[PDB]
Amino acid sequence: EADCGLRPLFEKKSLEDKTERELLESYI
Amino acid sequence: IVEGSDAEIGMSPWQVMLFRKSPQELLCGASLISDRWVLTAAHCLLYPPWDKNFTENDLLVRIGKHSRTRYERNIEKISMLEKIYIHPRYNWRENLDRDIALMKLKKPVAFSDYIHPVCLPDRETAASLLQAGYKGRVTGWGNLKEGQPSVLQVVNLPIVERPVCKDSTRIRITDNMFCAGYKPDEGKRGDACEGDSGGPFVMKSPFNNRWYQMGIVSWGEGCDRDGKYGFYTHVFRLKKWIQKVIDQF
Amino acid sequence: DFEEIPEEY
Ligand code: NA
Ligand code: NA
Repeated sequence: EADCGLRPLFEKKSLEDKTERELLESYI
Repeated sequence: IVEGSDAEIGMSPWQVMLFRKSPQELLCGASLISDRWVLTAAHCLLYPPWDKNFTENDLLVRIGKHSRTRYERNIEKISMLEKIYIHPRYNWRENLDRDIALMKLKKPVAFSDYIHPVCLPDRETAASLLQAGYKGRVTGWGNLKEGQPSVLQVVNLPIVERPVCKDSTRIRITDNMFCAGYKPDEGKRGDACEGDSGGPFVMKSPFNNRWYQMGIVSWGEGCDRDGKYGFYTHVFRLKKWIQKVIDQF
Repeated sequence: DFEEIPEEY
């Protein structure tokens, strides 16, 4: 899907959810 | 989900609830991968040891949901199934190898703030992201312990090294599975539990900032036990089969 | 436990 994985209420608005940065920080 | 938290609104817009028509009840989790295709665990649909064998007309998929029990007027959408596709080499007899199924909806669902598909991994994203210590996210309306939640639950869990996964169980582990969760001395807790089966394990690619579904909640011995880990279907490893079905159907 | 779903489904 062209637009897959981009959430309307988060990525599409450049808003982060409260714990996604825990994931990014583990991608070392 | 055990030792998770309440999801934010729209945090998992690909989450699907598999719903038993009669008696009405949660059956399993699932995920939206396009406007007409839903991904789940084969064992949610077919598990002869427990006399489980559902056909299309037995079920509904509910998309866009947050509350577990409530009918979410003007938000959720409820879809009937056109056809179920179970992996031909799904091993229900032994270890649930290739625990994966697709469901084709009768009609496309309209996307909204609350309804949106997840991506499936390419080889390169899978290679980069499926590494020990890297965390994914599991979501579901299943048990809070080995009551039931008012709303969708979320937990972030690290992928575990294959020898740790194998040494945690007497079950034969395959290349079509991976395991995730904290080790006894990592401090933190968390796991999938009954009802969460078939839901997604997702990761946010740091290369393109899109969410990818890397796993399907498949099996675990108990829920959140020390020294045990949850097992997930490795979606990339079964992608040829998924593609073939979507291509041929 | 589950709320009533519209008869049409
Ligand atoms: Na073992
Ligand atoms: Na554990």
